Amino acid sequence: VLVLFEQMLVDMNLNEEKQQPLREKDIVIKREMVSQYLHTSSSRSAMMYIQELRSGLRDMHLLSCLESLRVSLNNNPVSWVQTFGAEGLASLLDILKRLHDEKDSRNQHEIIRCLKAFMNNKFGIKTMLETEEGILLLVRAMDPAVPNMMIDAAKLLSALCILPQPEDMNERVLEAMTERAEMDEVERFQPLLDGLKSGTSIALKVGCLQLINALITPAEELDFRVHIRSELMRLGLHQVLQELREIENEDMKVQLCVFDEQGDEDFFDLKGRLDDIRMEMDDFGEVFQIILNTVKDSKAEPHFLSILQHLLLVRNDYEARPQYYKLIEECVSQIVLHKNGTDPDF
Amino acid sequence: VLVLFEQMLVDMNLNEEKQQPLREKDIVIKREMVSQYLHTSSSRSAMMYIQELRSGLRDMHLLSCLESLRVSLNNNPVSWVQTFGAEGLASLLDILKRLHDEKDSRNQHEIIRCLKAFMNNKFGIKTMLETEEGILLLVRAMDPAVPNMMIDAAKLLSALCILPQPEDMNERVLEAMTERAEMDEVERFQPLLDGLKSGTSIALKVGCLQLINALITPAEELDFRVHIRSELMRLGLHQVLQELREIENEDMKVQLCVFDEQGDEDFFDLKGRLDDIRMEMDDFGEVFQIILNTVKDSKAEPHFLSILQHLLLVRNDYEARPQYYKLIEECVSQIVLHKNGTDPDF
Amino acid sequence: MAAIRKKLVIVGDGACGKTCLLIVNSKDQFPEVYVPTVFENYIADIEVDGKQVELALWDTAGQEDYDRLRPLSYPDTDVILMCFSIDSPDSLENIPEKWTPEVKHFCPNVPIILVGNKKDLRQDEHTRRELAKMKQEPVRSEEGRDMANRISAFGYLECSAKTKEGVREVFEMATRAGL
Amino acid sequence: MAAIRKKLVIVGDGACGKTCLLIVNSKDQFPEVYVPTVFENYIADIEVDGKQVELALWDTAGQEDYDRLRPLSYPDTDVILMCFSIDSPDSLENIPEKWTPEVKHFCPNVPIILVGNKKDLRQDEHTRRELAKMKQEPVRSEEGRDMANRISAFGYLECSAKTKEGVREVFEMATRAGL
Ligand SMILES: Nc1nc2c(ncn2[C@@H]2O[C@H](COP(=O)(O)OP(=O)(O)NP(=O)(O)O)[C@@H](O)[C@H]2O)c(=O)[nH]1
Ligand SMILES: Nc1nc2c(ncn2[C@@H]2O[C@H](COP(=O)(O)OP(=O)(O)NP(=O)(O)O)[C@@H](O)[C@H]2O)c(=O)[nH]1
Ligand SMILES: [Mg+2]
Ligand SMILES: [Mg+2]
Ligand SMILES: [Mg+2]
Ligand SMILES: [Mg+2]
Repeated sequence: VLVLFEQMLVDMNLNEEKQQPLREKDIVIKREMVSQYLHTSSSRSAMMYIQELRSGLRDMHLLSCLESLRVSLNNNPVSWVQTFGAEGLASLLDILKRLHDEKDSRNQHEIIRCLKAFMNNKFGIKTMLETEEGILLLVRAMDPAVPNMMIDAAKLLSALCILPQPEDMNERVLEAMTERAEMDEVERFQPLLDGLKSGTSIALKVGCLQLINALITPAEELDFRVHIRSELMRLGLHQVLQELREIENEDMKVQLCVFDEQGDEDFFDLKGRLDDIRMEMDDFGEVFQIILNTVKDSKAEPHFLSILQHLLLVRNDYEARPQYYKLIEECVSQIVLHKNGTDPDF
Repeated sequence: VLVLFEQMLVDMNLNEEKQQPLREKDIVIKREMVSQYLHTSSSRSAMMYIQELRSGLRDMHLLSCLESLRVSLNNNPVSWVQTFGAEGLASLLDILKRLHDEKDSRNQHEIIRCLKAFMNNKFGIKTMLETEEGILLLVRAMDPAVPNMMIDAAKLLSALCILPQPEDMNERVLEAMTERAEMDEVERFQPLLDGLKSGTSIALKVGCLQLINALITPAEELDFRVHIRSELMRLGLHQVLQELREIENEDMKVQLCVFDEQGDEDFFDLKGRLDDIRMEMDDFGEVFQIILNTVKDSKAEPHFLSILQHLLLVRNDYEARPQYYKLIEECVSQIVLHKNGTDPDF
Repeated sequence: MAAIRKKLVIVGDGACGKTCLLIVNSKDQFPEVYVPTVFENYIADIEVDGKQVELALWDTAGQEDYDRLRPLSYPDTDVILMCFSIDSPDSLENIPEKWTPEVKHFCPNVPIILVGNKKDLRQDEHTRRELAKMKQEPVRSEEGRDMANRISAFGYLECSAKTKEGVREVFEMATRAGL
Repeated sequence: MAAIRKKLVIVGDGACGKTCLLIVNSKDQFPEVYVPTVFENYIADIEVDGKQVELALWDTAGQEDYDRLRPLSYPDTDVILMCFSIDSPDSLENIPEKWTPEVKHFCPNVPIILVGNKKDLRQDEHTRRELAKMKQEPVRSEEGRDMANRISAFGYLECSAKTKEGVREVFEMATRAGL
């Protein structure tokens, strides 16, 4: 009989710990539970939904159906979800698409709720990852004016970024954010800063900061990590952080600590790279060579030139250029080495 | 046909003005209205209630029945009320009695609501006035802790005090308040001051002040009027009035003006009585005679003596008694002639 | 045209806009004045899903002093409109105290539509300043739907006769209900 | 004794006191601990108007992670107890978002009793100070009854297992409902 019981326990999406207390019950109780499980296998099948979702309903009718599909994906045997499978998902995202071409959000929201339930589990996250528009469509779902759907989508994306199994997941996500941003005339961390703004629900703020951390933590490259921090920091992230630091909220407090400490470490490290460079390239002969090899015929070029050009605005004659560069250098150093360095106003 | 129409208009408890617009309609409309009226003459009859009220129900059952009896007394032809008549009332107050011997107030409250509906009209107020315990029972209904029932009872009593037809109505009412107060170990304007207390609903405060005014306005005798004002004023009414005078409430504002102005006039008048006495009794020969005729063998005596006794505490020898009486006199004058004069702390 | 005709009686506190609502549906002019109704009745026509359906509108006095008059109007109602002003919490509070016990007493099992009027006043500058003076604020939608559930109405719609917002929907629901 | 037996399943947010309520009715000792239920079921006996009537009590995990487990319990319920903590507005907010859609999906036309737990915390000094820190206050009765009307429950009773206030009445109503 204890065979079915394993089968059951697998079908209920429970980790090792969660399963503990079920393993301790008497076989007599385990025997009732296999027969409840065997019986209950309270609505339509997978294919009966998939059809409703194909007959193109609208309004209360769509919601009515999505609310019920939500409860099934959520409360049924993981096996049911697999029957719903690649198809269900593809038509779920089909609806989502066609919906944005109306830009009810109760409907978009419900789909997300479904998706959340679908990804709830190992089978789900796998099938979501193989989809063409899945990630992109979650990203489209971060709308500050529809806060709760932004929260749900945000978390779902945060879980993704932190996945080891498929490489560079954070980057998958970031690309989607990038894409949509080119797709409007808008800055890519715009929706995140917008949700940090004061007078948005604390819940919205938290999960905003959570995604920022989720994008940065798992990254192996220092460069990526100092880079995107500076992008946000440039766009005023420091200032938006200040009035949050006084909210007595256990979660908000945790993300600020992760964020701050990320900063210290990342940038303590960049400084230590400087110490290396200072040994390797101790004169212009080394410097000139790097430029010609590493900047010269790359897309980095025009931006690099433009910097050198700004650094040589002063007349050569000027009786105090030493004093002037000693200064420019402190600025430049701050810009590159302090973690809130790209700030418009330090 | 216009005969019935008069009959109808009488049966609906409408004054002359209210009736105006009904008189202006076409006979064709007047003809529909007589036939609606003739038809609708949506529950049990008078005698069917009177029985329910006699079979001694309790709890939700009593309320359920009282809520329905409330709507009938309220929304039916004045004629229906007359069928309910002296009896209905007597058994309504029967319930009320038996209820206080439990000291639900939802029940006591509903009865009051009924009574309000019953007195709503000329027939009602008449029959209520002939009842032994009616007034007394309304008075028992002014409980600060059950605020809304206090409001309803208060107004109902205020309407009474202002009735010309039967003489000295305010006094009828006041006697009832007196009675109950001897009946506890309590001061008779206690419940009124209690309802003026801060943090009771504005509605409660207003109708409290309203009853105070209703007791005093209609009184023909200056004496009564300065008397009961001073009783309240003694018990701190001035102080409780102060924080009310800042409430922006159209009704509360009106009662304060009536109250204040009552004071000025009453007491301007008492002063003018003084001017008379000062002419009539200009020496101790007049004074002594009044005392012996007017105080000596009356229940006023012991209190009067006690005052004279306090006025002659000073030794006769004292080198400054003139100066001392010039003073005592200003106090005594304030006590008797200023409208907030009985104040414990001026 | 043997059209379907249903009785709609409308009731509520004096001056919460029972009459303007009616008139805006029909003639289509908002009266600046305010003449208190004693007893009046209009005929409308309204769409519901392919149907032309006459609607017999019975308007009532909101004032207390007309309580013995109003049951003249209730006899065979098919659906009530029960109203309160959004600029008036007091007018709301009368929904369970007065207007419900009344309507259930005279029309049992007649569907009710709880209707918030003067929606336009919700975000009105003078209104708010005035409601403050009394330790109050305008009616919240949330408050209005909770009430309808409590009296177990057929539903809750809000509207402003002055701007005509939400009006057409008010009468559709009522047409829909009396069916 | 061919006694009448009805199924009562109880559900609600983790830690709003589903289990203490059950246990207080039966053995009559409040557990200081807090061990989260996965799946448990007791038998009670209760009075209703001259009758001794067995009551089959089905206790469920409140935690999210047990969502695929819970429908094991719903199959032939006669009456639900749906709970929230009075010291927890969030726990209330989950009544329409989560617990209602769930119960109506698996047990359609099964009567529901909306139940506010930990009544004793309403006027608790530490609780209020803590709920303030989050821009909130304990649940008002008023808020609880409005919710029950919204999910169209059989009713609303509040109680505190810790003090045993309002408890006997909780289970009477439920007995009464499954009939
Ligand atoms: N802002 C605003 N004012 C309105 C609206 N409808 C009516 N009013 C105003 O508020 C008052 C209500 O008028 P009315 O429609 O007669 O209300 P009523 O409830 O029928 N009156 P009665 O109780 O005496 O029958 C009038 O002064 C009117 O101009 C509305 O939608 N918005
Ligand atoms: N103040 C107060 N605390 C209570 C009350 N009932 C339970 N608690 C406390 O709050 C917690 C709730 O315990 P429990 O009854 O297990 O709740 P539960 O909802 O069954 N838990 P689960 O969701 O995991 O099944 C415990 O720490 C308990 O001691 C109550 O009536 N008042
Ligand atoms: Mg390190
Ligand atoms: Mg005079
Ligand atoms: Mg009108
Ligand atoms: Mg438990």
